[PDB]
Parts: sequence; structure tokens; C-alpha cells
Amino acid sequence: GGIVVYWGQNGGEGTLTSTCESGLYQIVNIAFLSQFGGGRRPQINLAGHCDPANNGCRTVSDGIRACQRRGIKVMLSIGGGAGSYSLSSVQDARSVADYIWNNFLGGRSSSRPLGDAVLDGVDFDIEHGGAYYDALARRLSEHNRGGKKVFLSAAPQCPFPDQSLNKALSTGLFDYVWVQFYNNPQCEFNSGNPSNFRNSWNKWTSSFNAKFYVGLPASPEAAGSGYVPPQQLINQVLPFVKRSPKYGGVMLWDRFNDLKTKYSSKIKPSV
Repeated sequence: GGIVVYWGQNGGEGTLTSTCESGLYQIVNIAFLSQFGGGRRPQINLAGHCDPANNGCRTVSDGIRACQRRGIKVMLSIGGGAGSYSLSSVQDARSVADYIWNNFLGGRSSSRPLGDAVLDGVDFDIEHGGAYYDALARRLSEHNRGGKKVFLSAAPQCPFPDQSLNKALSTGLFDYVWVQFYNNPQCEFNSGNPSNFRNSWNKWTSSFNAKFYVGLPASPEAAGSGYVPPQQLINQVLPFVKRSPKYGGVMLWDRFNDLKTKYSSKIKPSV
């Protein structure tokens, strides 16, 4: 399996290029298109990396390209925990999907926030609402016979169902789902009591036809709870999750914390 990582939300985590050159990752989610929908001006936020004001993040395309030249998928992650975003209608959702297509994917725009690189897909990290993200996914998906060629991923929290992502996920259009098994004590892995996690993984994987990733914090500093020491992950979680044919690997929040702990490097041989 593969390791998925988020990059973009910590200006101290190094470049996207470096992230991809590390060889640690199969997919990088650029976090985030933090503002969109509802008539909002779409905005990316890449923390201290670059100021998206008048597309000051255009150089990210170098990283995107560096990644793609190494066979690494680079997803635009939309939403996140800080931005102001929500969808007002199906038309709005389609409008946002079209905006994303034109500005980040295979469409055309004179003001592409991350430059001319064509991202591989869109990662739905939707933390409030839920309404119309199905329409958004469907509109993006329309390019999977039109295109090219748009992967869809979602980052639901582990408590099932995820109220923000359930509608989107119900479309069955998502290629990848990294379920966040942290900051959610009811479904986090605990060595002494692994059933909560195992039941959660089972339920998620059973509920959607996607490739599933175990979404985890890359450091204990990256989550209030749910961190799994890499050896526990390797010894206790992976033999179980690997039994799922839908098992895709492990997703890590985030590049910064992963760099700190070398978590991915420790689990890479085992994922």
C-alpha cells in the first residue's frame, strides 16, 4: 500500500517539491482550497508557504510537477478546519466544481492559484455542512468521461457516518477515502481496546467502494488523541487493515509532523 500525506498547512514543513522528493508518499493532498462556495471568492490557504494574494502561490506548480514526475498523485484538498466554505445549491456546487476544474485541474484559467500544473484530483476535507458536496463530486466526476482525469478522495472523520461527507460519499464517485482515526476517541486505535477502531474500519470499508486509507496523525503533537506509535501501527493495525481488499495504505496528517517524527519512513516498508 501507499502513504498519503497532507502538505500546505505548515509553512515550516518545507516545499511540496521536498515532500515529493522524499519518496515517502504516493499521494500528496495540498491543503487547502480553504474558501469556496456560497458566492465566496475561492481562496487557497497554504499557511506560511506563500501568500495566495494575486496568485503568489503559483510556484507550487513546481512541486506539483516534481511530484507528478515521480508518479505521485497530487490532490487539491478543499475545506479544512479554518476556512470559510459551504455550498448553497446544486448550481453553486457545480459552479465551484467548475472553478476547481478550471483553476486546478484540466480546465483553463488565467489566474490558477497554484500555477499551470494540473492536479490529479480533489480531496474533500469538508468539516461542516455536507449539503451539495454530492453535486460538487458529480460535477468533478463529469470529467472522468470528458476530462482528463480527476481522482476524488474524502477525509471523513471516523465516527460513522461523517455528517459533512456522507452525502458526497453516497455518490459512490470517490476513489479514495482516508478515514481520520484521530481526535475521535470512539473510533481511534487503542492497543488495549482495538475493537472500536477495527469495527470502525470494518464499517467504513464495508460502506463505500473506494480504496481506504488509515488516516492518522503523524506525531502525537498533530492530534489531541488517536496517535498510533509506528510500531503499534505496523504490528497491530496493518495486519488487520491489510485483510481488507479495499485497503490502500495510511494517510498522515501532516507533512510537518511527519518530517518531525519520520513516521512515514518507519511504516513505509510495512504499509
